[PDB]
Amino acid sequence: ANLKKDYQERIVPALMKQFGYTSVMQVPVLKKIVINQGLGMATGDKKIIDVAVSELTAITGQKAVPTVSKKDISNFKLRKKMPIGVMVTLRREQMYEFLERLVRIALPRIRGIESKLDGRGNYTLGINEQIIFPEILGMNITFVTSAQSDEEGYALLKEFGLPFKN
RNA sequence: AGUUUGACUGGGGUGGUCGCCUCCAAAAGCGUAACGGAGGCUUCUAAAGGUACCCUCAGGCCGAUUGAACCGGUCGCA
Ligand SMILES: [Mg+2]
Ligand SMILES: [Mg+2]
Ligand SMILES: [Mg+2]
Ligand SMILES: [Mg+2]
Repeated sequence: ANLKKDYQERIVPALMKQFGYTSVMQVPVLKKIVINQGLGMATGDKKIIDVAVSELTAITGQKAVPTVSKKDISNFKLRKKMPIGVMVTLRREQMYEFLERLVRIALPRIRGIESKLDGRGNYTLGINEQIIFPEILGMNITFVTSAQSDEEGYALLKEFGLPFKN
């Protein structure tokens, strides 16, 4: 509930002013922050799948699950049964507290960030180091917004404090 | 010493075949031949059985660390 007040009390009263909606339901609202990482190396050494679960739980605070394969590709020794991914889907306040742990301490501990979305307004971040966080083989981060285009998504994105670029 | 030592077959022998399943030949009911054209079987599951409740693939595109694998979105009667 750190950026929650900053969004409803403060950030919302400015988005309607600029884009000029006739209501308050047209303004973008990120609804979840999905985190994921690929463990193709575990196809031959699967002891590093449990360790990923333990690490992917200390960061967000909520338990994660393995992701099972879905294809039959020999070039990755892949048959449709192996656990090769770990995902966590933060939502509501759980992503709100997590977001503040990242904009202030994660980007600061980097050794800023690209500006390119999928086109529907969902910025996704792949950081190649897991020790960028406090609790800690990178991991994907995706903020699924309620926006329509990149224009609406960007305004929600920069208001939070994402370092972005230019 | 008494006997046995298959049949089909564009002559016989050599080769191939011999029971069962699916398609075409088959002429819009059923059936229907060729040493006509194609493939399979001689199993499997203690759940891959029963029921209640629930769910939806393949592929392409855009985004994204190691990346046709993982995640987000969306076009998708399959
Ligand atoms: Mg006699
Ligand atoms: Mg004869
Ligand atoms: Mg008929
Ligand atoms: Mg007839």
